[PDB]
Amino acid sequence: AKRTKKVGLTGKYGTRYGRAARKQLLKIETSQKAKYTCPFCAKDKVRRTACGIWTCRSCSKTMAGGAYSLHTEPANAARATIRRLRLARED
Amino acid sequence: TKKAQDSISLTLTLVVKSGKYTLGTDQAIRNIRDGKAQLVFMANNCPPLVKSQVDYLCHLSKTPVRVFAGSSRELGIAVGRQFNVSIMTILEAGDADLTSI
Amino acid sequence: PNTITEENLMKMIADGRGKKLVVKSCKVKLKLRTAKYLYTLTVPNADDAKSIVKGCKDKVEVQYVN
Amino acid sequence: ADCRVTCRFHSTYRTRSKIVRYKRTPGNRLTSLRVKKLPNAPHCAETGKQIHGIPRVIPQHLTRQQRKVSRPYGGKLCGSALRAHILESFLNEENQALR
Amino acid sequence: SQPIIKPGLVCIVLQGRHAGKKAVIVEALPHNERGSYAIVAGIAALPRRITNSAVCRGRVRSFVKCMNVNHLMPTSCRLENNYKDFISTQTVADVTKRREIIETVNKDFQRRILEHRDTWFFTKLPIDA
Amino acid sequence: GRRIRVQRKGAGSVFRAHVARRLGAAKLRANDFAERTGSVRGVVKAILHDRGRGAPLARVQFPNMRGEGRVNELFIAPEGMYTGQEVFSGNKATLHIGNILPVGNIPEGTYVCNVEEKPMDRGCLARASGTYCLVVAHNMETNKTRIRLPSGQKKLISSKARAMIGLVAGGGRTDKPLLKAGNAYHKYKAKRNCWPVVRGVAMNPVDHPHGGGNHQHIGVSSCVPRNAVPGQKVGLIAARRTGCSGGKR
RNA sequence: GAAAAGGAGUGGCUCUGACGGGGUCAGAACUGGAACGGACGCGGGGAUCCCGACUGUUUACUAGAAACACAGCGU
RNA sequence: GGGGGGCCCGGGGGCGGACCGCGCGUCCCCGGCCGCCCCUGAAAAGCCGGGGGGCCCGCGCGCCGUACCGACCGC
RNA sequence: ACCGGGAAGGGGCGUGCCCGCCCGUCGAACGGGGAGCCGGCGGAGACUCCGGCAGGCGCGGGCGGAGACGCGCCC
Ligand SMILES: [K+]
Ligand SMILES: [K+]
Ligand SMILES: [K+]
Ligand SMILES: [K+]
Ligand SMILES: [K+]
Ligand SMILES: [K+]
Ligand SMILES: [K+]
Ligand SMILES: [K+]
Ligand SMILES: [K+]
Ligand SMILES: [K+]
Ligand SMILES: [K+]
Ligand SMILES: [K+]
Ligand SMILES: [K+]
Ligand SMILES: [K+]
Ligand SMILES: [K+]
Ligand SMILES: [K+]
Ligand SMILES: [K+]
Ligand SMILES: [K+]
Ligand SMILES: [K+]
Ligand SMILES: [K+]
Ligand SMILES: [K+]
Ligand SMILES: [Mg+2]
Ligand SMILES: [Mg+2]
Ligand SMILES: [Mg+2]
Ligand SMILES: [Mg+2]
Ligand SMILES: [Mg+2]
Ligand SMILES: [Mg+2]
Ligand SMILES: [Mg+2]
Ligand SMILES: [Mg+2]
Ligand SMILES: [Mg+2]
Ligand SMILES: [Mg+2]
Repeated sequence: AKRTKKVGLTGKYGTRYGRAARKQLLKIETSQKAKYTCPFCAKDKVRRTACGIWTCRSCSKTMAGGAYSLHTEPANAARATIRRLRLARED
Repeated sequence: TKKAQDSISLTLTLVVKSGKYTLGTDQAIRNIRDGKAQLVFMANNCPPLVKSQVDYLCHLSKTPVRVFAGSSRELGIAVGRQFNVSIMTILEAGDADLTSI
Repeated sequence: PNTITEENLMKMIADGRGKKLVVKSCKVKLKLRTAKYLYTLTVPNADDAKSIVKGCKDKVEVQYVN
Repeated sequence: ADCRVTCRFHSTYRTRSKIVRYKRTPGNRLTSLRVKKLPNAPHCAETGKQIHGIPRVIPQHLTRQQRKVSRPYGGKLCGSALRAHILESFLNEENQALR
Repeated sequence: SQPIIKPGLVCIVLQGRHAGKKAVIVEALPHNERGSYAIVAGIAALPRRITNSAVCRGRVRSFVKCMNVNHLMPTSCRLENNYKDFISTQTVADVTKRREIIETVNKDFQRRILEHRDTWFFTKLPIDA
Repeated sequence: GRRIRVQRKGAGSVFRAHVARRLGAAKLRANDFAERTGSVRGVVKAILHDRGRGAPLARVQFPNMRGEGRVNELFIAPEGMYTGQEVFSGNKATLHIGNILPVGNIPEGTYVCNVEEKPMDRGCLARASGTYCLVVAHNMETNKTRIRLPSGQKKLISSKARAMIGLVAGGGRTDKPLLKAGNAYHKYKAKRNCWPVVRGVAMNPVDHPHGGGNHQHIGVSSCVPRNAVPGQKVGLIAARRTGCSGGKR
């Protein structure tokens, strides 16, 4: 049976710190506890180990990523633009 | 393209209903060295040392080897499993033609 | 300290590696004092007879019972 | 009865190398006996896993035969790491030359 | 298309005391319980450097074993021989033969090297720079 | 008065950085003969957390070019780098995340990080987590390259200054609120003795130019000029304007 | 908010049931100045107004606060 | 998975050194996991392995501390 | 007196060759560290004495396995 109605994982904070902060943490903290997909394993076993550092619990590969998620949207676009610039260098 | 893949899909299903095959790298090596493999099919994230070995073993046996255009999860989906499949080896085409390749 | 099989016991004696032997009555305990370890063998009194006759004359024997 | 004991070491500050256990002596007495730290055994240079066959004893106290494994890279690589080095070496020679 | 584990093929050893050393397939045993095996002869030590300034230096050491084929990596390279003429089961718990069998493979590998034959077989594979 | 807080920090002792258990200084690979005429190959060994730093670091092993053995480097990690990866350094390296190339060989539009402002200095720009520089244009006749710094300023550098392709990993770090005084205590315990902060108006006049008064208040304008002397240069230094307003573009 | 506020039961003895040798939990008869957390240990409660959001810090030896700090916000 | 094996495991047993059972807990150390961090939790002597190349019996172990005490600081 | 790398900075041996970039036998009686247990004796000492049983560091008189794995040195 569902135990809370809105606060979710921020129920650990009680009545403290105000509504705007707890709203931000629910989104941030859900993201950093998530399981992501090994770009190599192809299995859903990547977990954060420190800010910026992500390890597959199956591959055992270690990767550099975002602070609170595996891939950031700026880095996705950068990788996409860099790839097109290389292929254009090919005659 | 679009006509091309709907044949690759059609053949990949034909083998798994009528015709032998195996899923996995260790079953694929033991068959290629014995000359039972009519085809070998790999995923595009197949580990790089393992892929090098499969191609070398293939050229010695003259076993054709292609590359499926999706992750090891797509290959699992394509032949109808819930688990990732790095290598698929077809032993008898049965009702598939295999010309699609 | 360690225990020993009977055949190894005479060879240590046969090479003058023992310093003193003690016979203990309780099954009889034979204790041999080498440079490194004390060795102990347990035999019935029937068996210890022959072993002691084989006893190296250069190897001091003592007895003990109470 | 009263089974309390006094400290065995030079000082009583209970650091990680000053841990004892308790034991009853043949004169009916409760004695203290130091509990040594147990060193790890060697780990693989490529994977960081324990190397098989070596006991967790400092190698000064193990005979030469006890400190080794009987394979190329015996105590350096974990067996799987050797097989992967062998394949990489052989196959790159097959691709840097003759196509 | 075609089987490749045939007598005369050269393999690289992958596990055991002789990992990373070359060998030949004397015989391709049938398949039953326990899997798939082959009688294999190979070099254990190669001779050392010999300056002009030597019988004790330049000898060869051979091994003849039954090996699992999942522990072998074959090659293109090839090596003709006659070693099947005296290697069937005299190498199978027949210890008395098995010692002397190794002795007559030292001689051939010794003979081959002086003629400068099969250079790719008698050269060492470099590992792990 | 007495010496104020900003005057005491220059002397060292309790205000020196907390460098114990740090991995070392992070730099590009030194430019040498082989890199100038070609390219050198390294392999990513680990991805490591450094004390006091937001972005992670990478340990990369290169072969010794003047002897036998290996050489170990410490790089700031671009996002997407992974253990066991092969990187390249030199004039002939290709365009992949992680590679080190002269900025003159990099096409316009590319994201780069850890950029040298003069050749061979081993990298000093866009090093913090999430940052990058852009390559704007090449001027071939003068051998200069134009880049855009993370502040939005523009700058001209040599075309033989080197860069690493990609952007710095750890991005988004500042978007999580510190909730508690305790989370701020743990952050600055790894850097410097700079926290907590006592306000100047909360002090007595002997301690600060803002101190004293029967109400807490500054008393004069808090815009001080550029040529004010040490001990006097508090508040807002040489401000072009003040206040909160929009309309900036 | 909340132990909100408020209620009821609680000993001794003779027994019964449940859990896979072990304590606990549940129930009943009988009995005692109309007693039972029998010593010991152990919140009084509620309706409001002012100040500071909160945990934290301080005038060692007359000031513990509404003062300082703080996350957040801005220049 | 199932069948058969290898290695580690500060521990237990039997023989040496030399009375018999059964239980609930408590403390201490160890194990495999799981959780947490804008915090990621010393260094070196010393000792050992790998790759490549070149090639049983005797004797001894120096220097310094070691009694006692809350007998200490507050005249 | 205070401050400091930019200095032709030392070793192995056996002549004679060869190798070499540049401090500290300062700083912990809780961190690291080769190896100790039982019994007994005295007015006052004991992991130190005596008896017994050990441990550490020194000095002198190429094979087996299918495999995981099992069974002198110098740079
Ligand atoms: K002053
Ligand atoms: K002053
Ligand atoms: K001043
Ligand atoms: K001051
Ligand atoms: K100072
Ligand atoms: K402070
Ligand atoms: K403040
Ligand atoms: K003031
Ligand atoms: K009752
Ligand atoms: K206050
Ligand atoms: K509290
Ligand atoms: K006061
Ligand atoms: K006060
Ligand atoms: K108070
Ligand atoms: K105050
Ligand atoms: K090695
Ligand atoms: K003493
Ligand atoms: K001076
Ligand atoms: K020190
Ligand atoms: K200390
Ligand atoms: K010490
Ligand atoms: Mg004041
Ligand atoms: Mg003033
Ligand atoms: Mg308050
Ligand atoms: Mg308070
Ligand atoms: Mg006071
Ligand atoms: Mg007071
Ligand atoms: Mg004393
Ligand atoms: Mg010292
Ligand atoms: Mg110590
Ligand atoms: Mg005393």
